[PDB]
Amino acid sequence: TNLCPFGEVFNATRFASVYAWNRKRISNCVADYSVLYNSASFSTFKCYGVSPTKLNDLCFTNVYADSFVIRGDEVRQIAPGQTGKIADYNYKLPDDFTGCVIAWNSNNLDSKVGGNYNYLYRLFRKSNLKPFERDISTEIYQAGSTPCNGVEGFNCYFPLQSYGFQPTNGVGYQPYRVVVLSFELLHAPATVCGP
Amino acid sequence: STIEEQAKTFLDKFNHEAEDLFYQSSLASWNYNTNITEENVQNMNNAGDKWSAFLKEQSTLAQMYPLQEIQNLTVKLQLQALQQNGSSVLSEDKSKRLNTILNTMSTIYSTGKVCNPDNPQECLLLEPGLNEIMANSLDYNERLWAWESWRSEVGKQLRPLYEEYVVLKNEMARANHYEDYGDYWRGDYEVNGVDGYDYSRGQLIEDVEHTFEEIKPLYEHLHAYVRAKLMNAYPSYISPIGCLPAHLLGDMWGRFWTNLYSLTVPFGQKPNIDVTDAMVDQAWDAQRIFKEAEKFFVSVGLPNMTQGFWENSMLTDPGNVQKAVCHPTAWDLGKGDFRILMCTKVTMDDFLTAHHEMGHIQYDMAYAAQPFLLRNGANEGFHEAVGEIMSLSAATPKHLKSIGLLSPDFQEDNETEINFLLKQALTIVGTLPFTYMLEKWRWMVFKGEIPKDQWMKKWWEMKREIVGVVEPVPHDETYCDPASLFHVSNDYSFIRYYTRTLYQFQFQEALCQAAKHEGPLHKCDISNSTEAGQKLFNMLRLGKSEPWTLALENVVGAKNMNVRPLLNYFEPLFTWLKDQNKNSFVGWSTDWSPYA
Ligand SMILES: *[C@@H]1O[C@H](CO)[C@@H](O)[C@H](O)[C@H]1NC(C)=O
Ligand SMILES: *[C@@H]1O[C@H](CO)[C@@H](O)[C@H](O)[C@H]1NC(C)=O
Ligand SMILES: *[C@@H]1O[C@H](CO)[C@@H](O)[C@H](O)[C@H]1NC(C)=O
Ligand SMILES: *[C@@H]1O[C@H](CO)[C@@H](O)[C@H](O)[C@H]1NC(C)=O
Ligand SMILES: [Zn+2]
Repeated sequence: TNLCPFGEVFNATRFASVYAWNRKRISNCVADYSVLYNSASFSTFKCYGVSPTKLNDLCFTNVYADSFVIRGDEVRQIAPGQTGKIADYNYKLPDDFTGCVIAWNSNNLDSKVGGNYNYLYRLFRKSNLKPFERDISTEIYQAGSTPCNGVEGFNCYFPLQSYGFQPTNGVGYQPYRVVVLSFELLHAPATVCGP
Repeated sequence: STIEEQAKTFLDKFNHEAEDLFYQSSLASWNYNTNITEENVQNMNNAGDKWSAFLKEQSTLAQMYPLQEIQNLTVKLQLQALQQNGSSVLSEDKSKRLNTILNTMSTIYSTGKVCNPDNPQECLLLEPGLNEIMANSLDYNERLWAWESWRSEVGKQLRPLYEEYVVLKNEMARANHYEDYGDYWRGDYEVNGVDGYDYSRGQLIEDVEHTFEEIKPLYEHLHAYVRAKLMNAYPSYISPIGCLPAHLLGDMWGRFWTNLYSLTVPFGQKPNIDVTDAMVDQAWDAQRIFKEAEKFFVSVGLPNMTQGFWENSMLTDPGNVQKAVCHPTAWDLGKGDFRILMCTKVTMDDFLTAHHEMGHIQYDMAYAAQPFLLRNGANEGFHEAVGEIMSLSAATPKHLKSIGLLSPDFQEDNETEINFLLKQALTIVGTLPFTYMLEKWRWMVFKGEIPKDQWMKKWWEMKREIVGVVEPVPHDETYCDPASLFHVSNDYSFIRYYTRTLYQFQFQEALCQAAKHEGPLHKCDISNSTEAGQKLFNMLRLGKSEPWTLALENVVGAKNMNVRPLLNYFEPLFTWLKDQNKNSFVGWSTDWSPYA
């Protein structure tokens, strides 16, 4: 009866920026998935391939918990086959994704009067992200043809932009904490079952 | 990467940077406007100065992408809007000179005082002192004293400044490759490179003049009826064929004829619909007023107000020691933050203003998904036209009867219809010759068609000929009477009030047809018509992204300003006016003056 450490993912003091999204590999424990899907604290809880409805009746080899913060209007980008700044440059789910996306409004925690600038996202990139890729680079983005020399200027932009989370923003602009659960299945052990 | 791809990436950075910098400045401005302190005036200035500085720098960077190498029009619109030099095409010295002139003219207007003869300490400002005289007094000499003193002591200070202001504005405009500063102002209507929807800066002059010829008959008969009524009140001061004395028009300039209603009302025994007493009888408060206004927009298919609107707006006077600027305003702060600031009283006037201001909010919400720089009305007259049609519907007896403020035992008789339409015409129609006349004189001054030594001569020539108004005292070229109006001394274009007036009746007519209204246009109420709401939303969500000719066609099916809906709205009054004036002189001689 080793219980899967979901509290350290969902109840963390600070979440990661989406460009530097956090991954927690969950192993050798018992996950009571139902408690989450039947707790009614989340605004988003959509599963792909698996079914939220009592499929805590399956065994997986490894379960990954990815967590980060974005604005509410961008939660729609955490899904297979989506486009946008988040899906293309920060966090990309595959077309055949098997797992769940969980999100809730965190305006009470991640907003601050005057603005909370702790959370960043990648605004520019030379190409789109492969599924489950992570780019934490800080290279100045070359938009023109003259080299940037590692500083911003004309056609030379710092690639990361900050959300300014203020408590008075609209819901579409308010911060949302997101947890993405991946369910992996290799021809191996199967260590996370969880009745 | 091509030059267009560079501009797309540059605008990408700008939109994200501007969104937060504009939000901070709007937040600081909001905190001052709802809580007046010295700490707040500085924070408002600091956040505003950063936002202005950010704009100045981004305009310079945008000028490094020549519009000539961009094809995508929505990119060219935003790049051009940000590129505009403004005063920053002049040398720093001429800009600084011009900004000093603008600030002095503004300070003279807002601190200009007039003292009564024989008490040099009993002095009045324009607001509220002189405005109270010009809106309420019936005494010929008191009104004359306020009218002349304002122009003789404050207007004369503005004369040399306004001369220099014209020279520097024209240099600024010609360096931006306009003919003059008036041509620059007409640029707000310019559309290029959209086949079938284009519109030139000079075409605005022709369309304003063409539609104004069609207004002349209704105005002439409104002028003749008003003059006859005033001649009964003031028989020794008013000629039956002459112009109306300028100081007898209900405010400091005769911009609106609203306050002539009491002396001109056709049927002075039928009272106004005044629903304020029923609002107090039912213990309405400000939240009820704004809840009813929200219901109205929801009834035609528009979204309700956001949760932040109810939490963050200021819908009542904070009262107490905490002070606030109480002029009603709709705030689009960005980032999904929409607010109304209003010191609402429980009155029918404030009930209508709330529908007006919430109309602005609906417009703001509808184009929020547009890029930052296209988040505005299709042109300078669209936003205000959208706000006005909301109070048109909300004020009808039909609408006030469905929300339980007007008794079911009140039915419309034609005498109250004429009273209402005459009150409307005093404000709406009365201002159209005033507005056209003022802008025309400014356009001719900027064009160079009026020499300096004939500014006032031509100003009162055009007042007599176009407006039918005559100065009660002769004014030489030491006066600057046009600058005695806020908009002229404070450097605001004025034709927007003309175009907006025509747009609003085009909107109302189109929406009321979509709502299948039967009967005279002025009795229409678009409530419960999702067809009307959809037709309006199709324009609202465009913002500035499409030509205003196309945005207008979305609502009304036509590509241009059209005066026929305005005439249709006032037709019951026009017919009654023409019968009233059967045995009066219609028109005016320009040579009569009260100083003989
Ligand atoms: C987070 O904390 C709350 C309250 O202590 C608890 O109900 C919830 O289950 C926790 N989250 C997880 C994933 O255990
Ligand atoms: C008014 O402003 C002061 C600072 O100038 C602030 O401390 C105070 O809390 C404000 N009061 C309200 C009611 O907003
Ligand atoms: C212009 O660019 C925007 C984004 O860069 C694109 O969505 C739009 O379709 C383009 N329009 C045309 C006519 O190319
Ligand atoms: C607005 O309407 C939506 C339904 O479309 C509802 O969920 C929401 O609670 C409403 N909010 C307000 C403030 O009326
Ligand atoms: Zn308005």
